[PDB]
Amino acid sequence: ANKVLQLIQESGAKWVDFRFTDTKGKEQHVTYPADSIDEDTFEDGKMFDGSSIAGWKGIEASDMILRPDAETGFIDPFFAEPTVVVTCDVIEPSTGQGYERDPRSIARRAEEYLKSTGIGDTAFFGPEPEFFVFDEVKWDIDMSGARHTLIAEEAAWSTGKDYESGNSGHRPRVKGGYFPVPPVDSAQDMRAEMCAKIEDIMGPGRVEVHHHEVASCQLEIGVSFNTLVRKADE
Amino acid sequence: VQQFKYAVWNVAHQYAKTATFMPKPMVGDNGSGMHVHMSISKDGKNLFAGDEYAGLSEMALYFIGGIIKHARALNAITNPSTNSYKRLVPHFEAPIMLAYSARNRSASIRIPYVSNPKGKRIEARFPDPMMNPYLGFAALLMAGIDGIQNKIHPGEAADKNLYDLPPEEEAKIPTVAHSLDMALEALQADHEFLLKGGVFTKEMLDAYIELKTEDVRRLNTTTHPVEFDMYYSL
Ligand SMILES: [Mg+2]
Ligand SMILES: [Mg+2]
Repeated sequence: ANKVLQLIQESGAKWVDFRFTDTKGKEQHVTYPADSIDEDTFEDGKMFDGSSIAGWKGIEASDMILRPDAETGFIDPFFAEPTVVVTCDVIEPSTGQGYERDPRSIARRAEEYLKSTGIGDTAFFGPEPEFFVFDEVKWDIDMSGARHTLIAEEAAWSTGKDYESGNSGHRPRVKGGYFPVPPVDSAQDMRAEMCAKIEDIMGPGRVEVHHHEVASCQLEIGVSFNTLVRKADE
Repeated sequence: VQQFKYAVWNVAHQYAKTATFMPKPMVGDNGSGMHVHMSISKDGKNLFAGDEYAGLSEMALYFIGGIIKHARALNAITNPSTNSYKRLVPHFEAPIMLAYSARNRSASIRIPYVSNPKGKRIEARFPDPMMNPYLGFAALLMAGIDGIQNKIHPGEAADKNLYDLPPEEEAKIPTVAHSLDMALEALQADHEFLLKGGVFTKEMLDAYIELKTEDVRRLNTTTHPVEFDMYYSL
């Protein structure tokens, strides 16, 4: 792959992380040495068992490593390791939606089923996913019962709790974390690092805005809109 | 009253527990209130019995009027605690509106279902147990008879609805005192009915007011935890 294979060369990476997405929408990864990865591999692919989407079939589907883009040096891990978030899942014959259905291929299908309809050449999606960051989170479910607890310094209810560094008293009140200044915000540098990592991954620009969402411990980072099968990967 | 309080205090104490006749000790749950039932008899005949309104004599209508007129002042002596105004809050189970009905809540004055007109009485729901029985009962009578003497009309009875939309009304509906502060200011202005009969000397009333003001001082001087919540990080 012009992108991937060249990136491998430039990075001097020894490891290539094939990443795909399960039906439930959870990214999965398997790691190969660079030696096995050739241009032909993008065509031929690397084969593997099916244990999430499928079963009983004893399915030996192939991970057709997709090539353009999603060729990102693994920002977090130690050894130089690019990722190929682009790994469409293909059946052995009928190069198609593997297992029950590979989401990425379903999306590729829809990509075609827009030009084919002659309605449009491309479709653009710009998601605004919100997340919470906690210090720590605990839960268990037994016959004894079901229990779950949220733990965070920034949590609205953490006033009155004891801390090592002491309690600042500067924390968002309930619903009232809409953009107050850093004493209480207690994120910022973290969001910044998140943004920096994003740029490492997808590319320069791409990151629009970072702010604190309303709920205590709730943060939003904005990423640029893109086409499907691109934005989806992003 | 005093004997009742004593009993409950001590019985509880014997059960290793503690009793309090405070209003609103717990926020977010019901306050403790002292509804006061009142009747007048003359040569052993209930003067409150009649056929004016829901079995009420004109006498009793005037009793009502006087109390409604002098209510804000009456809020000291009855509701004589800063805590009292935690109870007297725009919500449900709240005798905050200065009105009368037999079948309406949010009526500060209510006419009990008495069956036999022999025991016909009137109930004032705004007082809390903090009221001095002696001083409190007395003040209610004095205000009541001011009504009678001046033939004070209690106005129309609102039986319809507690608190609804403002047709420039309901907003206009009179409310009891918001603070001991206000109640004491009210009693400064309107103490005349008490002084009649020389029942209440001006020595004691002006004393009482000052002594109660120390309670107000305490509250107003002492920062409340809640202020931390709102103001600490501004
Ligand atoms: Mg938002
Ligand atoms: Mg009652």
